[PDB]
Amino acid sequence: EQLTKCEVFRELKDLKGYGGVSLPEWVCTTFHTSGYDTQAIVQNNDSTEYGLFQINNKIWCKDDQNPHSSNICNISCDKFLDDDLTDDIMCVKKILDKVGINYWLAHKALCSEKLDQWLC
Ligand SMILES: [La+3]
Repeated sequence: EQLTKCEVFRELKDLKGYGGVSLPEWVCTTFHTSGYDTQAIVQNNDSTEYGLFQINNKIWCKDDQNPHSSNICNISCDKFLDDDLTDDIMCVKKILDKVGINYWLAHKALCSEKLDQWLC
């Protein structure tokens, strides 16, 4: 499920300001993270990351690969592969509360400058 820049901008409104992250930062960060693909999956050895925000199955969500996940967002990872970003955003806030925006490696490098390019 491929979102446009403006759909992402609108669908992430409830993350505006959280941990000091601006909406243009969130649009920029999800672009570099998932290419606005809500069905995005990436694996690194025994780790899998799910959805627009690429939330991992070691700490944040449970799945069949890692049923012993810390599951801190108390959710099945497959809930991050649907079109509705409500529970994705609830989990992102818990990640921000516990680890911060640096969870998203793309953020510090690619999403500090010309943030005005990420407005709808
Ligand atoms: La969802």
